[PDB]
Amino acid sequence: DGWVKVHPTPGTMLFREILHGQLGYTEGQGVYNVVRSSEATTRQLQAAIFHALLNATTYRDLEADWLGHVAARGLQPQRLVRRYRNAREADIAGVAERVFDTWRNTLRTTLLDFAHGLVACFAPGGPSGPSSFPKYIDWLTCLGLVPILRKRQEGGVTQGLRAFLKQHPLTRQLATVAEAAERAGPGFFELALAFDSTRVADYDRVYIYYNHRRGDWLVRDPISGQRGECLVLWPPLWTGDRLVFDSPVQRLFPEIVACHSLREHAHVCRLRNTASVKVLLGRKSDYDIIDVSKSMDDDTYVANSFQHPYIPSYAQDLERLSRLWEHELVRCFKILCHRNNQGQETSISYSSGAIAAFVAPYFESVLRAPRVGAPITGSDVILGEEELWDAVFKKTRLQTYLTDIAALFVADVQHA
Amino acid sequence: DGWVKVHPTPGTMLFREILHGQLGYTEGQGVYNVVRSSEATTRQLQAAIFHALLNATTYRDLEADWLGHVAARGLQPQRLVRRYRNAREADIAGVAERVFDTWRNTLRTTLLDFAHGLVACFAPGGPSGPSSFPKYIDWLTCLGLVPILRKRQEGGVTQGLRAFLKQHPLTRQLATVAEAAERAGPGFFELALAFDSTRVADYDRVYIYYNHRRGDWLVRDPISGQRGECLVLWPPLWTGDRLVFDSPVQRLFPEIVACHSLREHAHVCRLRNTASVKVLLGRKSDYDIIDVSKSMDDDTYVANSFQHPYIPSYAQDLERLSRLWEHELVRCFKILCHRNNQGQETSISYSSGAIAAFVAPYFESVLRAPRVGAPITGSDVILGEEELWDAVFKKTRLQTYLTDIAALFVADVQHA
Repeated sequence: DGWVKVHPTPGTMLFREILHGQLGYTEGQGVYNVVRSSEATTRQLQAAIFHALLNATTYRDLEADWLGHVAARGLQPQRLVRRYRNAREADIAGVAERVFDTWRNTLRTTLLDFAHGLVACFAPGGPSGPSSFPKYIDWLTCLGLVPILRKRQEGGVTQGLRAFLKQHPLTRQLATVAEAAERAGPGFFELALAFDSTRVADYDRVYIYYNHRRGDWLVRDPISGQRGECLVLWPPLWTGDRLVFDSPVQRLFPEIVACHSLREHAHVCRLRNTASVKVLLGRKSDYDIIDVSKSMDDDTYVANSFQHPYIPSYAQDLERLSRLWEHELVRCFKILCHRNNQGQETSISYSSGAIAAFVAPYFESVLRAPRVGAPITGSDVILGEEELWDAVFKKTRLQTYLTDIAALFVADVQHA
Repeated sequence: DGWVKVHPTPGTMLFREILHGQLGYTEGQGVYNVVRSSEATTRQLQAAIFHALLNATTYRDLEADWLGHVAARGLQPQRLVRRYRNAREADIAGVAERVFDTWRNTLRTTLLDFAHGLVACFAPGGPSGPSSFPKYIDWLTCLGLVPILRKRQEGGVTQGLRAFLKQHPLTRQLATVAEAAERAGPGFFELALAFDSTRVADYDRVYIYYNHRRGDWLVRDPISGQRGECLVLWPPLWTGDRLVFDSPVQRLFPEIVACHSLREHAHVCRLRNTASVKVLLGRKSDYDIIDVSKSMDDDTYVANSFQHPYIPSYAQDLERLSRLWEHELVRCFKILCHRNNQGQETSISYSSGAIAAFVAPYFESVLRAPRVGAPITGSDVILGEEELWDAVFKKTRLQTYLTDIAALFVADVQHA
């Protein structure tokens, strides 16, 4: 009644089998390994966790902890000045600055350790299990559709967060850390539930239906009988008894088929020229391969015969396909290629817009995550975890408070 | 009832035999030797041990040890100033700074020696024996599955740790070293147990079963009858009476087979042209190789004959295959190639993302290790043991305490 099959047709399995390399392989197709990398999503998760944890800092409690540390050390400005009994301002100012610097560095490394501990719970479950990123990317590359299945339930990520947070000694050790953790807690649990709930379907099991007259999708899972919802990013085109997607493989499909047919024909022609000598026969009027035209003759004669051993060549077509594959995959997914002074492709990573165009829709619709803050740039992908934490730490709120307290302490260390 | 053989099929053994150069060898395939190196895991172990050992340092106890050293030397500020009896601040400050510098240098040397001694117990057992890394890498390269066998037991690593730790003179000599070792001890034992328990199955023994309907794995060891736990990073595809993996060898498989067949056909054609002259015979109407076609002639005649000694060429295919192998292995495993001003491939090592994508899951799942701290950078793989220890020593907790003590001593050496 207007419905039609979409995904499980063989003309769609052919696309995936092409993607696995069942129709030849090229150097250009090897760029696709970078496109599937889960580095961008892990960097985004690390940045989001760091922002959420460091945003809950407060000046009052951190100053209280600093005053408690000063009281523990017994190095108040009154006692220090009454002990030193000298007017050398530079020396005592440097002493106070170093005393503050030690505490600042220890607090920074403690916060780094806690942040890495928090990050460690999410990262492994991203690329594998429920809500897998490379599966999302290959869904996009093959069809442009991403079927998604949802169930509201708890599991590994939530249990991991509950086990990690509820007995970590740093919360008891530092009031500021515990306050920030309890303030930013609910967001972490909501993000964990978002990670757990969704699950992108598998390419060999799911069923997808399309009804042109209204333009809605019905996607079902035949094993469990579970109804899902279909996400569309680059909508297809319906031309009667057909349906043409606009995925990169669909655009690249005819060229590689033609090249494959050319290579097969060249192989067939190659196997023909094994024998060096050939013989031709015919009726009389009244290492070797022998041709017999004796039977078909009747009142005729062999007027003339020719030989021309053609062999098609296919190297130029393979070079063209390699370059075409590379250019298509670079321009479609916004891949930024780093280069040397003259050496080519020293490293490959996502561009600044590629993550905004691909990673952000993942977090926003595929996972339905609560928030991820301001997106990172295309240069923070290259940075390591420690470099990223240092980058976010300097520009965020906490550094301003830390530089604020030091100035006042250096000031009043000698005025009083 | 739906179960299918997966690994012991011949089409899987062919992949490993291809990996061992049974279908020809190329210069590009030689990059795979770097991919199997156990350098990254040893660097990660060294970094983890250094972080664990240095993070347990306590300011109070090392200050007490320094005060004990000062008491032993009899070089307290009171005695030193009362002996020198001069107002030359620069000389006395330099003397005190050198006195502290000798102690800090010898403490650094002692800590380095102890850290190397602790590291020496783990490193040999990594690449070989239980929990071998190159076997894991070639498991990933062949199929993408990593069957793993587990059994909780005590073994050589734990006995080595027990023999090394319980009678080391450094613990009795220094209170700081003993306290840090006692505090960090349980983690070392847990890591040793993690190293002992796991064992990656051998490629020529294990059995792997896959049931598409439900999608779970049953992996068994036929010799001991021990059931294992299967891991998957790059899930395969099921296309009816098949199973298509997405390992690099699977993607590269058709091309190398075509090249091998071309080379074999070229050899066969080459062996044919060894005779310079050829003779063709036929019935009369009413160093040499001679062809007899007179038997099949019957009321016929030889109308025409041809010769064309074809010899296929295969050098271009070999060069293309070498380049394809190299590019595939570079892009799939995220290999960073160092280069000269113009010279190519001065040295080859893991990139910053390669260790996070491959070394980190090994520790997380294959070993089930407790913790490894912050991951290292791809630039730290190049560094040696002493360089890595010095790198982790400067930015860790102990340096702040050591610099704090020096400034306070330099100040109080003359104000009192």
